Amino acid sequence: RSLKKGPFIDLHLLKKVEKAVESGDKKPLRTWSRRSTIFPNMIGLTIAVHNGRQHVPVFVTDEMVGHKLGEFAPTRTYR
Amino acid sequence: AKQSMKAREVKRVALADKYFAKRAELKAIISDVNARWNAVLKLQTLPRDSSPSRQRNRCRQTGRPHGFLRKFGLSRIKVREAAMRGEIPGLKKASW
Amino acid sequence: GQKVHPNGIRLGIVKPWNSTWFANTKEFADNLDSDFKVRQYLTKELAKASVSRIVIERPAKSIRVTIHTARPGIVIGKKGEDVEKLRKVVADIAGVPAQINIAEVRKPELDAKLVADSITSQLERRVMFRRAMKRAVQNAMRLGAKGIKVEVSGRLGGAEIARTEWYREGRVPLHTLRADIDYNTSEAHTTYGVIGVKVWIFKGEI
Amino acid sequence: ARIAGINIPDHKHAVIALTSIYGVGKTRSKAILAAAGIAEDVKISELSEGQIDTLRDEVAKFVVEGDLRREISMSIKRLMDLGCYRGLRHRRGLPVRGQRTKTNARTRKGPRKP
Amino acid sequence: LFGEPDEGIVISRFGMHADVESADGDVHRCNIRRTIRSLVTGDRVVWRPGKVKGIVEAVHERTSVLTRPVKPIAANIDQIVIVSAILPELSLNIIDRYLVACETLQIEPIIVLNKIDLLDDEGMAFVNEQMDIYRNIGYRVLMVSSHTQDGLKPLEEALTGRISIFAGQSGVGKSSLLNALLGLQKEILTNTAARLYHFPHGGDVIDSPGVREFGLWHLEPEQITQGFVEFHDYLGLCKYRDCKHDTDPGCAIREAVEEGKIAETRFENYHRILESMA
Amino acid sequence: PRRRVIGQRKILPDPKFGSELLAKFVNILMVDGKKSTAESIVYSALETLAQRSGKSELEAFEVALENVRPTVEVKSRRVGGSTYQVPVEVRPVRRNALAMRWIVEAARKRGDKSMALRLANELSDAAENKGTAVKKREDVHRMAEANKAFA
RNA sequence: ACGACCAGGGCUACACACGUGCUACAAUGGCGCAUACAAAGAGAAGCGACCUCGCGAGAGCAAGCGGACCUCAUAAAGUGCGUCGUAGUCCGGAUUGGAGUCUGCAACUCGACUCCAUGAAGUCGGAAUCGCUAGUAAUCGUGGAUCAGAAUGCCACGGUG
RNA sequence: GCGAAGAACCUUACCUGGUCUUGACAUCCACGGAAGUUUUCAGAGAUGAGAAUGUGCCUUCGGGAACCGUGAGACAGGUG
Repeated sequence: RSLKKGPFIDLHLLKKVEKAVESGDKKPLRTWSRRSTIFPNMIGLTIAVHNGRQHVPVFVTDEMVGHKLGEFAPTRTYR
Repeated sequence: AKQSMKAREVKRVALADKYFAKRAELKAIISDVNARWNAVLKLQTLPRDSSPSRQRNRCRQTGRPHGFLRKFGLSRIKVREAAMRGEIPGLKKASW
Repeated sequence: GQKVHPNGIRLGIVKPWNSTWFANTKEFADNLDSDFKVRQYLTKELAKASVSRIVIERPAKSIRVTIHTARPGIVIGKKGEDVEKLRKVVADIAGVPAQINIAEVRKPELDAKLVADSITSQLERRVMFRRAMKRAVQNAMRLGAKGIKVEVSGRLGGAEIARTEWYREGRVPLHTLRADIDYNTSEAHTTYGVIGVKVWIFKGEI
Repeated sequence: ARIAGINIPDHKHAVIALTSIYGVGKTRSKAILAAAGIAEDVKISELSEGQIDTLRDEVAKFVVEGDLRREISMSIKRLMDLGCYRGLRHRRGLPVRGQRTKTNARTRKGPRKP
Repeated sequence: LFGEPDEGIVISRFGMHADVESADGDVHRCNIRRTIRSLVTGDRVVWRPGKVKGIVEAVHERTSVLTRPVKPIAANIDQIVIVSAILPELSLNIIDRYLVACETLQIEPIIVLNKIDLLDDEGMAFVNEQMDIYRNIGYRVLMVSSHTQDGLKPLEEALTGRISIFAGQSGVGKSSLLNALLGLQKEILTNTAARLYHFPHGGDVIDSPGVREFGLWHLEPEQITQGFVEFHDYLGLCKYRDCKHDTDPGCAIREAVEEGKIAETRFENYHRILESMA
Repeated sequence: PRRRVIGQRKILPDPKFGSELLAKFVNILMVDGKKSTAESIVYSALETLAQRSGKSELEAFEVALENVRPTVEVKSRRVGGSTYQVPVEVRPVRRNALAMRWIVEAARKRGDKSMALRLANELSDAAENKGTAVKKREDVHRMAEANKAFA
């Protein structure tokens, strides 16, 4: 792997991860934002980033963490 | 091109005095160890659109974000297309 | 038209500079912007007073647009207004303050330009391009030239083509290149197809 | 020694004969081998094995051989286990150190196929 | 001309006209308008009477499954009968040419061996063996006599519900079988609008004698290949590009022939056809 | 060159022999476009040839090249599409050019270290007229003077 | 509205074929070391020394000098020795691993950098193209251009040939 | 290695989802914001919602110029 010194988060989205705390790991959240990065703080749910159409929930299996929500989540679709 | 691929770009600036604040080219003079001092590395309840990478280089004449060239304000079409006749204080192509 | 024309190579080589201002690189583009923002403007401004060539300088970087016009008189206009507004614009659109300079053409029939446009503004009236052309190309060979060629492309008579038909008249080259080849095009963009008008005037050779 | 880049990286220009001799890659395989100073312009089997095997041991404290290959496998796996894009591609059988799938994806998608 | 739009199937090409059997079944010799052109016998048409003469002003020629130069004759030909006898010389490439085409077109060949009766115990056998090559290759053989019009039921039943056609060479008793099938002779021959007939057990048949003494039609290379699917399998056999189905080291197709994994004829035919377009 | 026919160009030689023979030849290998380093591994060979010739490096070449060079050839240009087969005198610009090339073309990409050797091993053999290059002198002349039936 | 906005995805997918490239293969080649002659490109949001470090990435810091003022920025092939000994090699590098580093809002998809670990095919290219005849083939560096971010390419760049 | 001298999204148009529709842009007019400003919050953002500030000449601080859109047509729109 290789590090972008800075990873990321986003506030409306981060706010929502806390919403999936006080609303727990309920069911997947929807932001279209994928700029924010996967963490175990993203455990709080499994979280759905737009990938055109698809707001795909990302697993908060945090051997994927240096990995934004689009890493885990779909993007394109293909054979 | 169209009005729009050009037209898009004018509309982006407004919300900031009705709603927000001001911070324009000063948000990330913090975000390294310039010396990551998180201070404007942490908001997004507020619009997402806009970054200099979301910025592209619209041809002036067409709005063409791409095809674009750093020496004319245009995309290449209009570059060459302007370039050959002159009304310019010099140009040449004479085996070059 | 089709080709990288005769003017498939000619750029500034032995060509007097309409911008001629020694601006310099950093603003150069912008000198041109301004240049061609007054040119853009200028050609709109003396679009009846008959600018035949706008030249731009910025002497000491102070735009100085030089007009060759079919008639300076209309270009100066009654009581200097027509040049005034150019001062306004040009100062304020070339940035580098307007000097606006008026001169009287050599001959508009030696203008590729004039001739084409003329022929367009002839055509537009409901005259023929033949008439319109004819008359100009004639009276350009008459003396207003000693060659003159038109060499068109796009919808000719409204056909499913765009290949050379032309109206050379006199001694006109297109390939012995250090030729005074006043070259322009106009067109009646047509509400049938497109008519390209492309009008050269051979003013001689160099 | 063999130096856990399992073979006597000798004879050759000879540390570099462990780049690709696993574990000890290029770097470690040098730093091991010069932990007894054996030639690397020429051989490493030309000297006292026990000074090199201590290195074999020293490097039996580096990421090596089976375990590192295993590591490699494991780590690779890790990705998938979560599912990723590194995961995804690997789980797509698709390169996780890349090569176009429209075009000649072939070392990682067999050295050529229609 | 105009009339009243009505459906019909074009029973016959009336030369100048086309004769249309209506939806009802009523045959009308019809004109064929300057306006329409995609017409063939078999087309379901909008034809109109006059205000017999009809006029045709709509057609329905369904998708390709056979041509000459390269121009569909009809459609719903789900089977091509490649019918032969030896007149006036013959070759394995000629049946195969038709086979390759059947295979290309994805129209089923039922390979019919005429004159089976003509062919002696040795001859019939030889010919059957040859017929078998194709058969083995996948194209069933029906032994018929041209003349005796044998195996007529297996053929007929193959015809049921589908349209069939008669291919071959100089009145190789194709014409004879056709007569049997019809149960009315409508052709003999010995040494694209034409006419169509309808089968009772179901399905239809299309005929022309002109086709039958032979020349042949324009085509493309891939089709010949399509004519032989075993080559695809060989294409895979050497390289990720197998030379070109023909010799050169690592030509699997060629190898498969060398082996005899493919029959030779397929390759041979591949060539007669290949050359002709070129 | 149908109008006015030709040999080689921008060649570079030796600062110690000045030999063109050696020049067009040292060069040949280039398609490395730089005999600023080409020349070197041939000398080891021509050195071993120098010895083998009983001469110098220069004249190590010489011997082997004079074996190599053709004295006749058969030439083609295809007059009319015609199969020329008549015996002809190999032109010098070819003699040399082709010959020089032939020696060089006989020590190629190989199987062990150092061309020095590879060349050395080609070189004396061409010296002895049983090199590949010399055998092209001794094969082209065999086709010559035995066929002249066709135009 | 196709106008048109945005979000986010999409090229670039993948059995793939193909072109059109890129790259190996090596032998002086890979490999270690030693070691000169290029030129041409680029600067003030500038270029950017020093400086500083980082193998590097990077990272920290930073003069000169709008350029024959400084600096980006510098040829390398060249050249002086070993090594290895066309070994899938030090070839060769796919592949991957594993992590640094980078750019871009963020690259996570569809962004860029080092180390480390890993090191296919490839060994000279079947069938099968063109090119080319000199500064071409062909080759060494070199560079620009503009892209927010990317030059297998283009656009450039001079050496050697 | 075809038009990006850049396709992450953006760009972007196009998927695909989400927007808008006198239209995204336009133009005047009204109109409001003069102009224009100061700042908060929330939404994927589209945008949605807050508070702040200043308006200079003429002057419905609207207007006019501000300068924008709206709104609305007139008008505006298209690389549709």
